[PDB]
Amino acid sequence: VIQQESRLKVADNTGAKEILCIRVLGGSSRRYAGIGDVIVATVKDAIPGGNVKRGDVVKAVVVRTVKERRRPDGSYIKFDENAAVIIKPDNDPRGTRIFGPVGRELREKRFMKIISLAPEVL
Amino acid sequence: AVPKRRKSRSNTRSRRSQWKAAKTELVGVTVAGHAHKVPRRLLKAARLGLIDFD
Amino acid sequence: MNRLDFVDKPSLRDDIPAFNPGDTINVHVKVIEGAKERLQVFKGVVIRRQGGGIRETFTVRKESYGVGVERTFPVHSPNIDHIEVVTRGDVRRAKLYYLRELRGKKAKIKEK
Amino acid sequence: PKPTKGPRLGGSSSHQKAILANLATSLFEHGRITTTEPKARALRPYAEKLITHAKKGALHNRREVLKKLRDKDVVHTLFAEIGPFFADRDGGYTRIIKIEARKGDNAPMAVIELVR
Amino acid sequence: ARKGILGTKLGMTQVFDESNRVVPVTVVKAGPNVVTRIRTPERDGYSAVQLAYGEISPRKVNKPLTGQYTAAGVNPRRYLAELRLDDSDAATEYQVGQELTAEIFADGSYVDVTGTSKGKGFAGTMKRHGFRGQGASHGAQAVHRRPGSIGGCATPARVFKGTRMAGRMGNDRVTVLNLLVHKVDAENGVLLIKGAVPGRTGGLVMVRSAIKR
RNA sequence: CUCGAUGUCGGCUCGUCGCAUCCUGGGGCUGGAGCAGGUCCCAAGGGUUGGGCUGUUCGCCCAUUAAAGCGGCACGCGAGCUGGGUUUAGAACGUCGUGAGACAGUUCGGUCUCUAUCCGCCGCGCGCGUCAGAAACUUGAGGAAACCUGUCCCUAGUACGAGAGGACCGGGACGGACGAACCUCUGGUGCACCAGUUGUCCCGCCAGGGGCACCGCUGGAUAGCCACGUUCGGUCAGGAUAACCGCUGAAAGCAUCUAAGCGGGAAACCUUCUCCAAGAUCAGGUUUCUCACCCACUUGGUGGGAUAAGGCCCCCCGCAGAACACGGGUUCAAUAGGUCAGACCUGGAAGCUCAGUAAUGGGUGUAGGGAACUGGUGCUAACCGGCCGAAAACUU
RNA sequence: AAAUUCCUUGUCGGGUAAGUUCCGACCUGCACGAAUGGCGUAACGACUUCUCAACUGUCUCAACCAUAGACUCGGCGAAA
RNA sequence: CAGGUGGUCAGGUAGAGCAUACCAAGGCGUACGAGAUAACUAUGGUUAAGGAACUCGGCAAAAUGCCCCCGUAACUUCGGG
Ligand SMILES: [Mg+2]
Ligand SMILES: [Mg+2]
Ligand SMILES: [Mg+2]
Ligand SMILES: [Mg+2]
Ligand SMILES: [Mg+2]
Ligand SMILES: [Mg+2]
Ligand SMILES: [Mg+2]
Ligand SMILES: [Mg+2]
Ligand SMILES: [Mg+2]
Ligand SMILES: [Mg+2]
Ligand SMILES: [Mg+2]
Ligand SMILES: [Mg+2]
Ligand SMILES: [Mg+2]
Ligand SMILES: [Mg+2]
Ligand SMILES: [Mg+2]
Ligand SMILES: [Mg+2]
Ligand SMILES: [Mg+2]
Ligand SMILES: [Mg+2]
Ligand SMILES: [Mg+2]
Ligand SMILES: [Mg+2]
Ligand SMILES: [Mg+2]
Ligand SMILES: [Mg+2]
Ligand SMILES: [Mg+2]
Ligand SMILES: [Mg+2]
Ligand SMILES: [Mg+2]
Ligand SMILES: [Mg+2]
Ligand SMILES: [Mg+2]
Ligand SMILES: [Mg+2]
Ligand SMILES: [Mg+2]
Ligand SMILES: [Mg+2]
Ligand SMILES: [Mg+2]
Ligand SMILES: [Mg+2]
Ligand SMILES: [Mg+2]
Ligand SMILES: [Mg+2]
Ligand SMILES: [Mg+2]
Ligand SMILES: [Mg+2]
Ligand SMILES: [Mg+2]
Ligand SMILES: [Mg+2]
Ligand SMILES: [Mg+2]
Ligand SMILES: [Mg+2]
Ligand SMILES: [Mg+2]
Ligand SMILES: [Mg+2]
Ligand SMILES: [Mg+2]
Ligand SMILES: [Mg+2]
Ligand SMILES: [Mg+2]
Ligand SMILES: [Mg+2]
Ligand SMILES: [Mg+2]
Ligand SMILES: [Mg+2]
Ligand SMILES: [Mg+2]
Ligand SMILES: [Mg+2]
Ligand SMILES: [Mg+2]
Ligand SMILES: [Mg+2]
Ligand SMILES: [Mg+2]
Ligand SMILES: [Mg+2]
Ligand SMILES: [Mg+2]
Ligand SMILES: [Mg+2]
Ligand SMILES: [Mg+2]
Ligand SMILES: [Mg+2]
Ligand SMILES: [Mg+2]
Ligand SMILES: [Mg+2]
Ligand SMILES: [Mg+2]
Ligand SMILES: [Mg+2]
Ligand SMILES: [Mg+2]
Ligand SMILES: [Mg+2]
Repeated sequence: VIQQESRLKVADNTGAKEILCIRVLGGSSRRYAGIGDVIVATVKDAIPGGNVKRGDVVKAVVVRTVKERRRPDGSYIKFDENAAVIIKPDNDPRGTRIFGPVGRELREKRFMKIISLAPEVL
Repeated sequence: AVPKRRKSRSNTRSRRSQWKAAKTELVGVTVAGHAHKVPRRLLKAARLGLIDFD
Repeated sequence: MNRLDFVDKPSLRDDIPAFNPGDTINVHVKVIEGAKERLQVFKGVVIRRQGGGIRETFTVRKESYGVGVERTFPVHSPNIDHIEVVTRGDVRRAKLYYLRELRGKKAKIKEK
Repeated sequence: PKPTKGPRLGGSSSHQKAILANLATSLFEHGRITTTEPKARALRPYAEKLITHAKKGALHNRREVLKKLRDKDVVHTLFAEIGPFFADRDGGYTRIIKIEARKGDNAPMAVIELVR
Repeated sequence: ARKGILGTKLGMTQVFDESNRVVPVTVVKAGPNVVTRIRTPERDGYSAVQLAYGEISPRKVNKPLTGQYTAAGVNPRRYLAELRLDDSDAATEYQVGQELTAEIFADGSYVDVTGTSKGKGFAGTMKRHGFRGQGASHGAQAVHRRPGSIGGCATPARVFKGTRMAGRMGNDRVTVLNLLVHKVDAENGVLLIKGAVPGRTGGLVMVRSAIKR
């Protein structure tokens, strides 16, 4: 689970390689950010000469979480790194495709463009 | 903290009287034709002779 | 026996194969994408059993695109269509948590 | 057996294995031990689980008693006398009898003895 | 108007419903009861009904309590509690000696389940009331779990009544409202109730039909 | 008022109160089309975030939110914590002084004592009272706790409007913060559990084990306890009202919510929901059980003795627990321990045998070892027993 | 703009999502200055101060385990 | 009375060692005890996800750690670093 000051790997080709959570949107004094949650972030590392720079304030949906996530069927799911995709203000990604697998909880949070670009959707 | 004032006689005799001994109860034992009194928790060892009646 | 084995007895599923930690297993999961009812295959390595009858779970583990992913299903779950055993394994532990910190070709469980 | 709910005997839990090993050695050697009463409720499931290894009498059960008793002169009398004597008794091999509490600390005392 | 039964918490297990979700249930042996007494407004001032439950040997029940079942024609049970009804068409559906079993609840109904919670002993302030405690470092001399302040200063020179302090937690009468009855099992006398239910495994539990719904 | 001592700024923890109201709730007026507002009136039930900089309060700033309210209580709270700032001794810089030194100038370093007698407060008992002695179930006089809110969809791109934009009123779905119960799942812990392993000493030695090294370290780990986990809650409807809106209607032939009278009216108030409660001294109610002796005196609503129904101590224990209390059990017994068999954890024991020069590997074998959870079994201990404990009458 | 700068969080550049502290500068030096030394400097510091990597119960937000006390029983038995 | 007191002798196995671990010779269990899963305090251990968001301040804790071989920057008073 992701709160403020967590650093996340970035799972798309926007040039950003590592962001840093600031808020967890979705209410007042919200503490944790599961799969399918918008995050205000700050880009702490970036490839030289890209679309984004170091020091930008962007938004991002979380697609991978190390902490286990209960699903309604009784199953669980657990990734091995924390990953986010930078989004536009219409729930569309800034880049053009997604590296690594993404979770199925993006499907009820109406993020349909990120699932269709993903290699594998679990 | 320290005591502010000395207690009266009626206040220090009320607490001190509640420091007392709870007496146990005694039952009857016949050993070797002799009668004694032990508590019931020691009734088996009296019949096994493991109680020195002094 | 337990006190609650007369409740779990109708909810048990027969015809589930006998696997162990260290095996490699295909798991066929029913997935509802809208109103479609397709069937998705999860091929991975069984690392865990936490028993108990109706409450027993297992944990499989694969490596999708350079990212390790685990799924923890219940046994006797009707969202699993059928489990099919692929390859046995030769391990000494029973929980296999050392696979979490080994990447790539160093996670090769022996064959027999 | 059932682990000790509470602070262990003699302080540390390393000391509880030593006290229960030296009381079972002395119980099997003599047949009657006068000790304190909480050290005798603890002894009773620990010595009845060393006669059950002695009643089976195999080599593997002898190698298991020697994990706890460091005295070979009492492992012998456990497999040659105490073992075959209880062969027709399904458990319950010891008896705790409460004695007068001792002077000096009012520590309550009991005797633990084998049944016959 | 308000149905009720007496049972025993047998434990928790899980079960799978019709849309393949997981439902954590709690097995409550809502056993065979017997009525044994009816409270009427012209005799008692209110309206209710007793309920006897649980097998007991007839020598463990003393002579005053044995006589209360003899005027009802019932063999003595262990527990006995009342079901408070309201005084509108009060107690026509109950008779002395009537058997009540577990199938008076239907599937999909909601129940309010009450019992005696588990004893937590003499519990401090960070467990009984959720205090935060002071810090664990930066110089905090021996106050890692202590409350701190409990009042003001010379106005008021007293601690207010109702201040939250340490003491014994648990052993309380707790009602949890609006629990879904998943499956009634008439062969075993077993309700399967979704979710947590107060008490230890084996304790007395009263099950009543809900009003908030 | 305190100098034979009333310890200062901010933070921490825990609060409680007012309303001069930041959000939510109800309304009047509008230079109010709609959407959003401006201002005033009523309203204190709950809510009111995490960071950067500074010793800081103040203040600016970042990112959010339905909102990031203003104040009292020794500018609440150091016998609850902190000691960064300030107000000791060290040292230096600038300025002032011939100098010792000084500076509401700056800078670095600089002991935070106390076993709770009384009142208060959270808990828990013993005693007597409740007109006999006891047991079971209760009514509720009066109190306690709780009270928050968003986004999206439908009604409808309809009402309104030249456009841009965009509803009130009803209905539904999914959340955030908070709280309580709970251990089926996830996850944490695990000091009599299983396994691997290093050094060393002992068991005569090989083999197999053990003591100590933070539980030696490492990998797991059922019960219990738990949150990071599961589940549920704040609801519906009535009564009386605030601002405000009226009906009928005089004094005052009209008019006017008002002087007689009757309605509408909000998260505030009282009920309804959960909980404590007859020490509620007016000490309550419905029931059942015992429903009986004996002796002496000054013949007293008097003292002693022995019982009944019933209870306590002792004993075997508990998921009940600081002591005490509460709950189960006491041979007509499954209470605890053993024992037997499952469940579960661990992961293939020793012995023999085969393969290898050896380290080691395979077979006998889902092996062996093992605790809490379930069920059978009368083997050990629940015993050959003590202490309490029942009634004047009378008036209508 | 300093161990010296009252006005003061001076202004400008760099660093962080946000920098009263920090680094580089300006000179408008309240009140720097050449042995009460001026400005530098490799090495060295349980010094003062600022940032970063790694790391973690310091923290969000706490939970469990053992021990010595606290609590019970027996003995002795103080003090402000 | 947990404090202070100069000099001599000083074995084994592992080890660079008079460190440290376990032992020999030889000493000792050091003088209130028995219990008991309360809160709280002390002294140690472990902790999911996050990793200085704590705080005046990374205080405390955690981490790094040994031998052999490669490799090693600005700067320097040519030693160094
Ligand atoms: Mg298993
Ligand atoms: Mg334990
Ligand atoms: Mg002790
Ligand atoms: Mg040890
Ligand atoms: Mg407890
Ligand atoms: Mg804390
Ligand atoms: Mg101190
Ligand atoms: Mg401390
Ligand atoms: Mg003076
Ligand atoms: Mg004075
Ligand atoms: Mg202060
Ligand atoms: Mg007002
Ligand atoms: Mg208005
Ligand atoms: Mg308020
Ligand atoms: Mg209210
Ligand atoms: Mg205030
Ligand atoms: Mg103050
Ligand atoms: Mg204040
Ligand atoms: Mg004070
Ligand atoms: Mg004071
Ligand atoms: Mg000075
Ligand atoms: Mg001068
Ligand atoms: Mg100190
Ligand atoms: Mg104190
Ligand atoms: Mg009332
Ligand atoms: Mg009162
Ligand atoms: Mg709780
Ligand atoms: Mg369980
Ligand atoms: Mg688990
Ligand atoms: Mg062992
Ligand atoms: Mg050997
Ligand atoms: Mg030794
Ligand atoms: Mg568990
Ligand atoms: Mg209303
Ligand atoms: Mg009640
Ligand atoms: Mg009464
Ligand atoms: Mg009892
Ligand atoms: Mg083998
Ligand atoms: Mg050979
Ligand atoms: Mg067994
Ligand atoms: Mg400076
Ligand atoms: Mg400046
Ligand atoms: Mg500068
Ligand atoms: Mg000058
Ligand atoms: Mg000169
Ligand atoms: Mg000069
Ligand atoms: Mg100089
Ligand atoms: Mg004493
Ligand atoms: Mg000395
Ligand atoms: Mg010296
Ligand atoms: Mg040596
Ligand atoms: Mg040494
Ligand atoms: Mg001494
Ligand atoms: Mg303790
Ligand atoms: Mg952690
Ligand atoms: Mg971790
Ligand atoms: Mg990190
Ligand atoms: Mg850092
Ligand atoms: Mg804090
Ligand atoms: Mg802070
Ligand atoms: Mg900070
Ligand atoms: Mg340090
Ligand atoms: Mg360390
Ligand atoms: Mg350097």
